[PDB]
Amino acid sequence: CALDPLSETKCTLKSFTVEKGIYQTSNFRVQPTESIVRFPNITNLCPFG
Amino acid sequence: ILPVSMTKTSVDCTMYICGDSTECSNLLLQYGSFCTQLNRALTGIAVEQ
Repeated sequence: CALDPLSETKCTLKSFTVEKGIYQTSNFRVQPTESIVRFPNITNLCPFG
Repeated sequence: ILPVSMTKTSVDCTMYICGDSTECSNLLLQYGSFCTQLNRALTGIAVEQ
């Protein structure tokens, strides 16, 4: 199922002989990279004592 | 004046329901082949236009 979009259509269509036409398979998306984290620059410790 | 068609709106199921979430999709697959049916219905009316 993961070799080719052709075999991805055979996978999504649950058959081995597709017919002539167009076949919506899946949603592709760009994978997120360089996960960033932003916080305020404070450093005073909370008065839990 | 007569109308002859609509706009061909095709939705995604996992993108709408969960959307870049592995855990939500892994719980969504327990509900079965539901959004395959939903995608098939919307694809059918989109080719009917």
